[PDB]
Amino acid sequence: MEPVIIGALILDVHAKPSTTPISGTTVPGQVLFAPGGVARNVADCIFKLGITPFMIGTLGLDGPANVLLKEWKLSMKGILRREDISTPIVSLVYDTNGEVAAGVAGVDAVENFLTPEWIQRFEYNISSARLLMVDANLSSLALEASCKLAAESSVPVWFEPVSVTKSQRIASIAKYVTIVSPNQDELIAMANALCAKNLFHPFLSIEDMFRALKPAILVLLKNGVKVVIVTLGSNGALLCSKGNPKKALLRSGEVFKRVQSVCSPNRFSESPSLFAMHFPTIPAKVKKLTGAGDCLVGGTVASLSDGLDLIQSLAVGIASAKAAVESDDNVPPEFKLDLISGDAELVYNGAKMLMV
Amino acid sequence: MEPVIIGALILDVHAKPSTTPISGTTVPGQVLFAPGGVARNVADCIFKLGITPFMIGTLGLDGPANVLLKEWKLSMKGILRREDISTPIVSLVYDTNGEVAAGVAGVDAVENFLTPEWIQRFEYNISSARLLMVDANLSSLALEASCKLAAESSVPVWFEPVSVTKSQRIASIAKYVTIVSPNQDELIAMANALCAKNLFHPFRENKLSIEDMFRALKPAILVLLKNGVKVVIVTLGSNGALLCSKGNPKKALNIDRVQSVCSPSLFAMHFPTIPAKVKKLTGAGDCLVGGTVASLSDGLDLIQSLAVGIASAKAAVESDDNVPPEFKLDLISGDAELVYNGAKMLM
Ligand SMILES: Nc1ncnc2c1ncn2[C@@H]1O[C@H](COP(=O)(O)OP(=O)(O)O)[C@@H](O)[C@H]1O
Ligand SMILES: Nc1ncnc2c1ncn2[C@@H]1O[C@H](COP(=O)(O)OP(=O)(O)O)[C@@H](O)[C@H]1O
Ligand SMILES: O=c1[nH]cc([C@@H]2O[C@H](CO)[C@@H](O)[C@H]2O)c(=O)[nH]1
Ligand SMILES: O=c1[nH]cc([C@@H]2O[C@H](CO)[C@@H](O)[C@H]2O)c(=O)[nH]1
Ligand code: NA
Ligand code: NA
Repeated sequence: MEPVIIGALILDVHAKPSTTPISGTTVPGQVLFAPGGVARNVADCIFKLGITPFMIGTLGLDGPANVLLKEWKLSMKGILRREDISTPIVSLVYDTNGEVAAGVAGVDAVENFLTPEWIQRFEYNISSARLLMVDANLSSLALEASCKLAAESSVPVWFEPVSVTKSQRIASIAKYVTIVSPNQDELIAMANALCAKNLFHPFLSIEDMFRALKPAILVLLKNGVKVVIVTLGSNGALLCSKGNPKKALLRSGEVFKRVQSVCSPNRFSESPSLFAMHFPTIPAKVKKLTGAGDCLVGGTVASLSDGLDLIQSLAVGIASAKAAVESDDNVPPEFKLDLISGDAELVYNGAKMLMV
Repeated sequence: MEPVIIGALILDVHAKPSTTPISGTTVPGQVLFAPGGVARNVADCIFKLGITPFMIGTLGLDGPANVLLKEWKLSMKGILRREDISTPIVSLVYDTNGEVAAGVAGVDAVENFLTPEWIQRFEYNISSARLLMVDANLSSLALEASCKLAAESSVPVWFEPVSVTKSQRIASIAKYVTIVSPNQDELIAMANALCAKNLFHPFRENKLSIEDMFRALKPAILVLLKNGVKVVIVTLGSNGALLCSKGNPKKALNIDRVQSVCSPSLFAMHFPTIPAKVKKLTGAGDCLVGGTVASLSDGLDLIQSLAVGIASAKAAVESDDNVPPEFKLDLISGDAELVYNGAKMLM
């Protein structure tokens, strides 16, 4: 009853310039390949926490595909591969402080070839899934078909917004989506999509940052999303939900055990239209920020798959995202459950109710 | 006794966004890979014209190498590959109107790993080569090591200046070098590099008659020749190329179709190019070199060879890649005749 992950496998090109990138010209720097794609990163993170996901995606029969699959240890039954498909490539240029200065995504293969017809071959996997995660590299039609199959079996759906542009694909499926995980910029675009208007604009205290984002969050909840997680980079994450967050969504494995013992379900005092809490992250030595949000998703889905409640699960997601930033890859080579559970407790014990 | 090409194999990444790139996020667009590296491009043109070159270079045992080598169908014997080497990549992000908005080049592996020590492994190939082509991605020590092995066997050396910056590496090897192929800016940098003072100023504004551009550049050209360079080919983009030499330019290689159609002490000649609908300009110069080296390799004189080089570069600009998928030798010999019959003596 594995979680099912649907979306892009992408070959990332990461260009870290040694000096400030200058318009019109090339500067020296470090340029590397890394396995990427939001759905792939999530699946990867889940796997490394000891849960086996089922990946549905598409790849070429080309060089970049060979790179992505070199260390692939998951099933490939769900991956559509054909000679006429061009493996997706993302090109990132960072600034000197590790933020994306410019990024271009060539993900045509996912929009054109990762179709409802392809996804429906795996109707069984989806209906029996503990949870379905779809990323926004999917076409609207692929998203709709996916979410409906999930709903028909009341399988909870996680929508990953991917980027400011693609996040607006929440629009055609919001009533089917259980959880979304945007950053501040994607949240705004998603709210504008669901209002069918450019009402909200992009951009300090945690409290003011929440008050700032609250209307946007409400637009998402009013349109049927049950849980909104807003990731705030080095400031952690907001958890907002329709009603009690624990009550918004085989026997447990080891991830459950350690975390269940130290992140007690009886930690928080005591339903409400808007529930909001802030989760801190942990001091980290940053090597590469890219993909941390994806590991937050994977860590959260892993914990949920293993039976943890949502609040305990997000604490693990944040621990996982910390491990990810402290690595030079999108997803760490490995996870130390020692540090993961320890950090999760740190995050969990530091969490604060917002509307008090 | 194949020509030996030593230099960079680089993976070019071209990212063309559908909307204005926004910081903090990715926008949809097209991202393309293309085989690059000046010396690799040169070998590529040589091979596609039917001459088999020998490549000496360096790559990682990594992902970009895997992609880069997907269509490589030459020997790998001369290529140093190690797990600790990061394959060179140049990554460009364009704006919506097709000009470069941001670029990063990580091509240090060539200088750090393509060492004299590696190059000396192929002393046999270099000494028996009909021609040695080195690009300026090589470290100075690597350039010196390469050029000395050639000179000692009187193998002619072609130096590709690569860029305004790297063109300055000519300074310690100029006496070993037979031919250089700078564009207008690289020529200026090379002359300032060899000169006692930075006398020459770069081009800034209105374009000049070709005979007036030669007089402008002639002192710089003289600096190179006086420092031991035998032949200076200055490429002039849409205006073709200048060929200047010590003594008569009708020089062949000491070795033993176009010849069918192109009938055979400071000399200067202008070679016109051919009207072309440009698709991507980048790397055309590398095919001028490869086309010329191919022709020289097949026994043509320099004047016939440069005409082919210009034909080859015209085909290059009319393609989306650095080097065309193939060469239609029908069309090349045809363009070559045009260029050759169009060549003009200045001095
Ligand atoms: N500098 C950091 N130190 C510690 N944790 C971080 C840092 N940056 C990001 N994280 C963790 O990664 C998560 C995702 O970060 P964010 O940048 O908001 O998402 P995205 O990767 O989608 O842009 C954050 O919620 C936080 O939990
Ligand atoms: N518009 C064009 N049409 C035909 N040939 C061209 C055109 N532009 C450039 N070339 C060929 O490319 C060669 C090198 O171009 P140039 O811009 O001078 O060097 P680089 O490519 O090194 O910058 C020229 O000598 C010319 O033969
Ligand atoms: O349009 C897209 N942009 C960026 C990504 C992925 O985001 C990853 C980091 O979160 C990154 O690996 C990139 O491939 C994508 O899948 N689609
Ligand atoms: O430092 C360098 N930058 C770019 C190139 C190559 O020049 C090619 C075009 O002439 C292009 O393929 C690029 O890779 C190089 O060889 N050294
Ligand atoms: Na990282
Ligand atoms: Na071209």
